Amino acid sequence: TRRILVTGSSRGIGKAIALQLAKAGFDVTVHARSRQAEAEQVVQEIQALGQNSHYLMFDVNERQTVQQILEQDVEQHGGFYGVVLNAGLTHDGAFPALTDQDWDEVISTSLDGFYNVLKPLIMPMIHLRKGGRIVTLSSVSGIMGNRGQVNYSAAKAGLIGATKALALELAKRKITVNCVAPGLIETEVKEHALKMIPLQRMGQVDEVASVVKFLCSDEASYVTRQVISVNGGLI
Amino acid sequence: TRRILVTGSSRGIGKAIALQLAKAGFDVTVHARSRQAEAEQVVQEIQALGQNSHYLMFDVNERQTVQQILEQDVEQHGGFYGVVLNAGLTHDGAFPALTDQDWDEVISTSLDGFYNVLKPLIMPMIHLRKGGRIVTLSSVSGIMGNRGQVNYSAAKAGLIGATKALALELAKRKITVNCVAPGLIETEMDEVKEHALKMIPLQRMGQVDEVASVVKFLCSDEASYVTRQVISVNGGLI
Amino acid sequence: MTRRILVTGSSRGIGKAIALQLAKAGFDVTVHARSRQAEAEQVVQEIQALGQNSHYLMFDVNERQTVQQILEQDVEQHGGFYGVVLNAGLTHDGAFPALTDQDWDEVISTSLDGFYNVLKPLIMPMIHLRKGGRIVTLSSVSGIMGNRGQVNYSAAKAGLIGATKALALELAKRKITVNCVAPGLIETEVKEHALKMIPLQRMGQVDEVASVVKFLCSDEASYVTRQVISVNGGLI
Amino acid sequence: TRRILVTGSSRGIGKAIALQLAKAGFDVTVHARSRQAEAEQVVQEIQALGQNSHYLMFDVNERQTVQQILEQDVEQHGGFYGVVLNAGLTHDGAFPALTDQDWDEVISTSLDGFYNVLKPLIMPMIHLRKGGRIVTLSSVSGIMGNRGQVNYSAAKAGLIGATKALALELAKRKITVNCVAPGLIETVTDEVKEHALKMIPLQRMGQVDEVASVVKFLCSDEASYVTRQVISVNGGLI
Ligand SMILES: NC(=O)C1=CN([C@@H]2O[C@H](COP(=O)(O)OP(=O)(O)OC[C@H]3O[C@@H](n4cnc5c(N)ncnc54)[C@H](OP(=O)(O)O)[C@@H]3O)[C@@H](O)[C@H]2O)C=CC1
Ligand SMILES: NC(=O)C1=CN([C@@H]2O[C@H](COP(=O)(O)OP(=O)(O)OC[C@H]3O[C@@H](n4cnc5c(N)ncnc54)[C@H](OP(=O)(O)O)[C@@H]3O)[C@@H](O)[C@H]2O)C=CC1
Repeated sequence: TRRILVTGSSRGIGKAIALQLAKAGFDVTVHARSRQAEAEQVVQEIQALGQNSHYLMFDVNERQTVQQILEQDVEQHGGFYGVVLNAGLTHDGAFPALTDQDWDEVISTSLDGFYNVLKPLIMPMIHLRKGGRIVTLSSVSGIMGNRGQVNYSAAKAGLIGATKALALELAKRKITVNCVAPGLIETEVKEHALKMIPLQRMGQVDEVASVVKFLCSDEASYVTRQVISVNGGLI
Repeated sequence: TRRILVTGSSRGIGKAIALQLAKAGFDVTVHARSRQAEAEQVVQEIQALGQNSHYLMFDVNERQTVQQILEQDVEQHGGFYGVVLNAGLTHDGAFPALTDQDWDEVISTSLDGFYNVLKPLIMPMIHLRKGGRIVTLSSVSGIMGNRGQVNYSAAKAGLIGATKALALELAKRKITVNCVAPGLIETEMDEVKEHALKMIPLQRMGQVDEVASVVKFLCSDEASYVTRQVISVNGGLI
Repeated sequence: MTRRILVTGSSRGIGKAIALQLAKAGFDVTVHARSRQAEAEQVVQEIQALGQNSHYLMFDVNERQTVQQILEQDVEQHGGFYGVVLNAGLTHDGAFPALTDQDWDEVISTSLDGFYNVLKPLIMPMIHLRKGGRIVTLSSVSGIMGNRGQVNYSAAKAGLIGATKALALELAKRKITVNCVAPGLIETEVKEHALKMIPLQRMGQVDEVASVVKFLCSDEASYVTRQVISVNGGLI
Repeated sequence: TRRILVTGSSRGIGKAIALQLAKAGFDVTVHARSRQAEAEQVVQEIQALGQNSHYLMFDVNERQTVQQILEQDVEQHGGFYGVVLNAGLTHDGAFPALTDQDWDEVISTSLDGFYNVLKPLIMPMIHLRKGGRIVTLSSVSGIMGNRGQVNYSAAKAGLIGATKALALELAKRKITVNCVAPGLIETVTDEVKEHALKMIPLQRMGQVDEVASVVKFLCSDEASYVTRQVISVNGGLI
């Protein structure tokens, strides 16, 4: 059974992605950085849906640790057919007010996390000889920029550049590589949503997960190199 | 049962869209300009799947005829929950070589067609009080341009602008409005297969169902937060 | 002989500012208007006082055969145009259900019929100069992103972008660059809405748009083609 | 006189930018990582053009060293009115074949370089109370991605997002912030020349001044309503 890894799937959008993929019939490996009990709960819910699941715990920034965990996981359970890079991080503030840690942790969590998670997994995916699916989670801010988020905008835009480049490299292997860029998602804010978003509301996590689930499906086999915005018309 | 009109659904991409929407559980109205026998065949295939279906024949450029046919159809069968504007036209040629007919017929079929079909249908859709779905079919050419296709590029680009603007107007009524922009799709048919191997990252033309599946997803209840978008289904071309 | 540029809709507004800047850059500039002949002649006088040759042409860009006859005769008398700026445009705003047939048709055709009707008689005279060339279309932020009450105008301005990009591909081998300038909200004749919605907190001035067109028409912009350049104060 | 810092301006695109800005009437501070003699030659050319100039030497990745050099320079010569961030590095290779150094050096040179150079300079620019100009140099690869360049594409795409976000924060100060994305620029074998002939609509690589002229326009007073933009100078590539 084809297996998909979803980073940051203990709660929020990542959890909703993991559950939709399980309902689609994929085996789903859960992941979290520190919330082991939440990850275990999602694992139980996936197993209740009739699919195999377990969790892995790592900070996507710990390069050598992520490699050891993923290589051991692929040896024990086979290569991943799909990977969803969902875990991200914000440290908001005006650009001259950002600290070094504000900047570095935000950039690396996205861009080093891309390298650290996917580099060990590309050849095991290719070796399944059945195509594959990679989906990254960016943001409206990675497309357009946002005040107080020069670091987050850079990180999520860089994720887009990496995703499009990787799509070109993996296309001949029938592996599609796409990005989903959510808008404002519910995880006086309702008044801002009423005023600024054409649909007049924040998105729900399943409205994002549905797009990821579609891209991971066999039906989406001619969609690659794309950034798909799920943002209620914001841009 | 929610009903969806698919223009140009007698064959090709539009037929695949129509069959996929029927399989998702929509009643589907088939449309063609002149190929009535193929339209009748698609209607029968949709009926055989367990959904209601009939066909409408019109040229989308005949503004007053289209209005009369659609108003009578809505009177008889209720408002459309969805409209997929798939019917299109090319007349390729270098810009100095294009004739008036080459230019006018390509621009109008996309832009007159958008107006002529949607204008009679907006209020019947809103009156359903359950949201709605509008999907237009553009092209990679409407995003980036293409040699020999200044007319088609303008026509398909103009469809993107109209789609995005209408998305803004209809969002408060829970009607999403999106565009699907295919790349090179195999609709039938050695040179064009080698051209696909070199130019397209996936190294092949797309199949009609690979376009129809994206349209089907956008028409589904699960795509309720996607609007104002151009979704490219092009094998990585751009 | 001096390179000559046609600016449609240059009797007033953005098109006038474009014509004056192109004259100051040393082009001969031909002024055009649909009906405001007195204003066209005043722009011609200013271009002449600026030191360049100028005259005006009057036509509705939708009158395909009349446009063809006027442009053919003008090129016969004065030579091919090195540049063409398609600036003249038209809005008929309103919610989509409120638009009349005329609201829709006049807006679509003024941009897309105008593109075809003005450029078809001029492309070969431009190519036959054998010195490259410049074509610039005026779109809008609405043609990129859409705007409420402007389904017709967004379609018209987005269609212009597609035409521009495709023609850039066809003409690149002749060293004719083809680009689009997409202004945001420009002051030509609300002020509080500008302060709230535009990062620069103000409307643009006509010369801020004209400066981009002038730059694209310059010899220095020889490697820029197929582009949509937004002049919008940060709006998108 | 308004002063502009151009990073990596001892040769190539950066040198062409520095010279064009001096001819436009700006004082221009040259920069290089190690090529000290080349930097001094550019300084002398700018002085001969009639503007004030000197050079600064640093690796944009050396965060605290850059901060100390720039703080001292602003102390001695005043805040910069403009900054042109020309800081990039490639380490090409198939993605699963990239080393840690291939990845990290490319990401950091662009994104650490943005932070390390611009953070010390934002407040001194604002304190001029005269507006300002920031231009970053990206690449067509940062817009569409490129095979063998997952690292460079991510680096150059991250620069675009940082630039757009910073444009939003500084717009109220009349500081415009824009990105220039060159295509293939002649900075050449027979193979490279032939690949330019076929991929690029203009059928040639760009020259350094064709890029510098766009930077120079953006830095001019006339470009005062252009901000948050990525302007591609690529011969029609995309
Ligand atoms: N095929 C491709 O590679 C690509 C296609 N597209 C777009 O996808 C859509 C479908 O592509 P394709 O499958 O080629 O279908 P076509 O674009 O070939 O149009 C075929 C359908 O449109 C109908 N049609 C054509 N002109 C009119 C008109 N004036 N009034 C009413 N109906 C009309 C035809 O009716 P009849 O059967 O009676 O002739 C037929 O049902 C089009 O919008 C096309 O531009 C975009 C990118 C690539
Ligand atoms: N002003 C703004 O805020 C913005 C404008 N734009 C675009 O910039 C361009 C100029 O804008 P603006 O300065 O407002 O001027 P307009 O767009 O109102 O066009 C005015 C000029 O176009 C001419 N014109 C109008 N219709 C026709 C026609 N059918 N045939 C021939 N000439 C015609 C007028 O001629 P006469 O003088 O005889 O009437 C006048 O010279 C347009 O393309 C517009 O869409 C885009 C974004 C914002």
